[PDB]
Amino acid sequence: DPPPSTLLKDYQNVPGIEKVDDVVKRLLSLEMANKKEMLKIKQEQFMKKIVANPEDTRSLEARIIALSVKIRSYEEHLEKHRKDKAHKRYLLMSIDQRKKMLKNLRNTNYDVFEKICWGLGIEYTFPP
Amino acid sequence: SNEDLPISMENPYKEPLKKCILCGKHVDYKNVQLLSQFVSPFTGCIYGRHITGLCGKKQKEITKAIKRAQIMGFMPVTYKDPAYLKDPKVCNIRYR
Amino acid sequence: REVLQLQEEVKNFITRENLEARVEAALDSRKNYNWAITREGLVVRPQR
Amino acid sequence: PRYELALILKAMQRPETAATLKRTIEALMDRGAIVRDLENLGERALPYRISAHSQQHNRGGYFLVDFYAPTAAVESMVEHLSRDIDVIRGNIVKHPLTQELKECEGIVPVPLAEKLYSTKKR
Amino acid sequence: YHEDRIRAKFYSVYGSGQRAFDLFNPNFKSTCQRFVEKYTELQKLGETDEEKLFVETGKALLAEGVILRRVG
Amino acid sequence: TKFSIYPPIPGEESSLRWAGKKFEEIPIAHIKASHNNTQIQVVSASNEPLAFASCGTEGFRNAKKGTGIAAQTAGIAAAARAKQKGVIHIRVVVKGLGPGRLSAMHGLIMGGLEVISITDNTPIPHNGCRPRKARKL
Amino acid sequence: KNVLKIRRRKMNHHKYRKLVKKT
Amino acid sequence: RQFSYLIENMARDCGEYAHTRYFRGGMLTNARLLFGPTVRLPDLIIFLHTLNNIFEPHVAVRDAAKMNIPTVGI
Amino acid sequence: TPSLRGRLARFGNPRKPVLKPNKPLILANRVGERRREKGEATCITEMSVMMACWKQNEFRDDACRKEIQGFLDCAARAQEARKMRSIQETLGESGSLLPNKLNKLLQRFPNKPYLS
Amino acid sequence: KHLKFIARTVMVQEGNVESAYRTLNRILTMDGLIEDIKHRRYYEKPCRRRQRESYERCRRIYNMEMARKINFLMRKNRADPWQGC
RNA sequence: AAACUCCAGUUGACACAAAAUAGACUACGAAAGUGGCUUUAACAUAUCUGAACACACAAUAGCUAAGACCCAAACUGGGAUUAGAUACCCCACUAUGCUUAGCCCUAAACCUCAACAGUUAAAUCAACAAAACUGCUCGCCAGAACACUACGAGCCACAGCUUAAAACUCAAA
RNA sequence: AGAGGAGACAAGUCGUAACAUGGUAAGUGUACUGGAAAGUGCACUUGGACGAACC
Ligand code: FES
Ligand SMILES: [Mg+2]
Ligand SMILES: [Mg+2]
Ligand SMILES: [Mg+2]
Ligand SMILES: [Mg+2]
Ligand SMILES: [Mg+2]
Ligand SMILES: [Mg+2]
Ligand SMILES: [Mg+2]
Ligand SMILES: [Mg+2]
Ligand SMILES: [Mg+2]
Ligand SMILES: [Mg+2]
Ligand SMILES: [Mg+2]
Ligand SMILES: [Mg+2]
Ligand SMILES: [Mg+2]
Ligand SMILES: [Mg+2]
Ligand SMILES: [Mg+2]
Repeated sequence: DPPPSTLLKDYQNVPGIEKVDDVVKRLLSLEMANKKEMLKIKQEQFMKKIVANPEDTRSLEARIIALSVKIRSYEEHLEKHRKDKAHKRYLLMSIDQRKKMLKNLRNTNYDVFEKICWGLGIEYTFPP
Repeated sequence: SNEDLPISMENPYKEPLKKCILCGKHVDYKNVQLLSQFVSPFTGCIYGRHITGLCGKKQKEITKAIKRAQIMGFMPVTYKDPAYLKDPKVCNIRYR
Repeated sequence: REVLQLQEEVKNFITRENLEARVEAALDSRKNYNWAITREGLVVRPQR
Repeated sequence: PRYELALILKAMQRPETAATLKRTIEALMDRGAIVRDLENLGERALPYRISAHSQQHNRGGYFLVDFYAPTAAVESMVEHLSRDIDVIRGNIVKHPLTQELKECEGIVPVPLAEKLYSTKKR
Repeated sequence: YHEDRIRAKFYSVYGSGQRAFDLFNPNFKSTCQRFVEKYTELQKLGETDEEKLFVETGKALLAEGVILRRVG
Repeated sequence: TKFSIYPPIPGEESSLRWAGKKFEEIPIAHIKASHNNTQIQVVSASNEPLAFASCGTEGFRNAKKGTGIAAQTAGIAAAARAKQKGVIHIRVVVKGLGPGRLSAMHGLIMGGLEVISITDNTPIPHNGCRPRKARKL
Repeated sequence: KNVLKIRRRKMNHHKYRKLVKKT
Repeated sequence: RQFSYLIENMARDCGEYAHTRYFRGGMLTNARLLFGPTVRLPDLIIFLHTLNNIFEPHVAVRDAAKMNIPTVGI
Repeated sequence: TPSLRGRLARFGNPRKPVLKPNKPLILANRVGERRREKGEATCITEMSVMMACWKQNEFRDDACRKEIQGFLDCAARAQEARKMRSIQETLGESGSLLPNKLNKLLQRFPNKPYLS
Repeated sequence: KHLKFIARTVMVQEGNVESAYRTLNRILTMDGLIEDIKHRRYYEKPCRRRQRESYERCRRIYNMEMARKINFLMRKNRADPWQGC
């Protein structure tokens, strides 16, 4: 997970944010924000790590990365709420959707597909 | 062509849409004086939108604020607070 | 602009230094969230 | 996130109320919260009798603590307020000023529904 | 019609003219119609600002002796 | 001044009086009007019982208890006992929608007690306990 | 509609359950 | 009924015929029975009000269409 | 008036139905009859006063004359008031209009749930 | 736990107990308390409650529309202006 | 009538139960379902259809094990009614409804109206119902009854659930 | 081969469960119970009604 001191995605690109009070840095940190801000930071990190164009969100790679972040959040949620059938269904359906997206990406762009699999740690397995 | 023919345009005589009395104003559970305006003086029942006249959004906001105030110790449940009996009557209901 | 406003606000926050002074000031002061509404949509403040 | 703790304290003299408020704000800070303001709503008769810690309260002092706390501190603060004896009733909400009010153009009238039944003669 | 916006603004500002519509006379010119005619005349004179044109129309009608009592 | 249907509030200065007594001091007549019975208990403002009368205590039995006539007789008896104990004005608090909900009140008026206020205290749960199953008739 | 088919199925199921209980 | 009298007067003045009362069933499709075997039906029917008093088309419109009588109508 | 949009189960309505009427929500061209109010036993209080006085006076009419007269007057008033209530129902002043005249008015302007 | 002699209380005016009780009953009826008590005497199963609510909502819609039509047409109850034609 | 009179009425203390009014709102969810309050996490898919060969859910009822138990309540017992009353009516109480951990996997699970895209043009249209349709795809249906049955198979289910026939019979349903 | 089931044959017997608000609305799932149709509990359905201005 990103360190709690990490600033929010919106506030990390404002000038002079390093000259503000430590209290202000705490307020704009992931510590003082919900888990979805952490998910957005994770998504941004993964995009910068993997995709050729970090600013492109409609690409299949961006969709795969966002779905992977959602899947990780669902798994973390289910680890605590093991009797949440709705989120269990969301996790399974998201897994299937990511498998479909990976199949499409592998058929279209193989090198980028390998980069996705390596960066996100996805072991693409052919269905039986 | 012909100058006197009609022209397509928006309705200029269209009156502005009627606004609920609470439109644009923040409803807060601590504002027991405002919430008491929408409860029955005798039974504490929350009045329906046909009585209050509020829109759906403001009716839901008033309802949730009243429930929050009642459960958090700001507002009585079974009756309207007597301190607010003489507040402006904004509910379309008469008992007498 | 929001960051600047937050930096301005932080000065007035309650810390472990001015805790007792702020507590005494709060006890001395009163805050009223009560205001009624009229059929014409006008806010009526309490007579305080 | 930004939370507002609405606090109803037992009606006490000024030193006891000050000590209780200081204890509560110190607990909030210890759990990680940044307290921004403490607003006194005054002492008033409760809308209804409250039985807290084997004591029936008819009057209470109302305070608000606006603060910014991590999501994990809310549960701990709720437990702490439950354990406290000087607190008649404490509830932490999400700060109402956080939720911005979307502009409303006005009440859009609802026309009478049409074509619900076939126009065949009956 | 183009004049409909002028008529709506006139009704919103000065209200309905105390002069009564006589829908039996085909050549009846209501106070609103006189306002519209003066406004069109002034607009043809090169003026383009809507608020300034409305103000000049009101002032010209007042100077001619027309009673124009604003609703507020 | 103008008459107000709202009762005076304790802790507020009110000029209204009844035999020199404030609204907080007037005795209370509790009328439980069940579907088959009507019980009337007069108590002091300090919660001291003074009189009690039910349709059963008036010699009415079985279905005859749950009638307006029996409730009126019970009201007359309770009012007579309360007037013997020195009660003149009463605050009426009625709970239940039985046949004797109103007639019992009339009995009190026939007994010689003046009703200054009427209150409904019918127990209406906010979806608490579950009542018995519906009858098939 | 009437419930004649439902009644036939109801009687069949009731008799089957009773047969199962008996044996 | 606001113009029954005017229309009847106009029909009498122009020499033609008028019907401004309750149109009985069959005045056109059953004329040979109501009037006689030698009755002469109108060769043109003019509706100054095509709607009856319950805001439905006048039955005479359909009946004259059946009897092949051209109908002028406002 | 409550909204009907999206209430009934119809094609194109995605949500489950809100209302399940057993009759079509179409205005009829007639109103319900002037429903009578079920009569209640009257003069019960005066009867009770008279009977209690009888019990106290051993059913001696001479002592109870006043209460007996009151009960009789109440009974006569109740009978005359029932007759006057029948007369008023024939008059129809209490209601905005009698059901017959209202049915005539609705006949003049019938509902049109069909095309023509 | 609430204060007493505030909720559902009506002051009697000059001993007019009849009118005070009528006002109290009207208040309870308008607030719906009387119907709530009557329905809470015996348990109403959720399917039955939903059916009753649907029926009452349809009845309210129909009654309001019929009242609107009656009020709209009541002006036409005046005398016949074209009598004899 | 039986039953309770350690009962009833007021006042005070008082919950692992259920969530008036709002709601004349029509929202969330894939469906089942979800209408007390607060907080946390959270409501898949930047074409659509698609699994009965799988995976995950699935009201109420029910089983298993440990708890709670106000109230309700199958069964049972008593009272009444009745020709009888193994019911309707009244009273008492249990399984059960609740919590936790597993099962069971069924509903008039129906809005008996499949998903997606589109039309109101006409040749609109058996009847009723909730107007008639078009393109595409999947699932299902082929006289009634036998039959939510038998056998086979699968299942934590063992008086069960899913899939599911045939023979004899009729000219209907 | 003792038996069970279905259908036909159609009797007699015991009730009247369904069709009208069928006299306790009917039905689905499920559990228990009963000479028998069936009864009751729990949830669901309208393939019931609630009379359709106010009263
Ligand atoms: S009228 Fe503006 S929000 Fe309701
Ligand atoms: Mg069979
Ligand atoms: Mg699909
Ligand atoms: Mg299940
Ligand atoms: Mg139990
Ligand atoms: Mg019990
Ligand atoms: Mg029983
Ligand atoms: Mg619970
Ligand atoms: Mg369902
Ligand atoms: Mg089955
Ligand atoms: Mg089977
Ligand atoms: Mg087998
Ligand atoms: Mg029968
Ligand atoms: Mg029956
Ligand atoms: Mg049943
Ligand atoms: Mg039984």
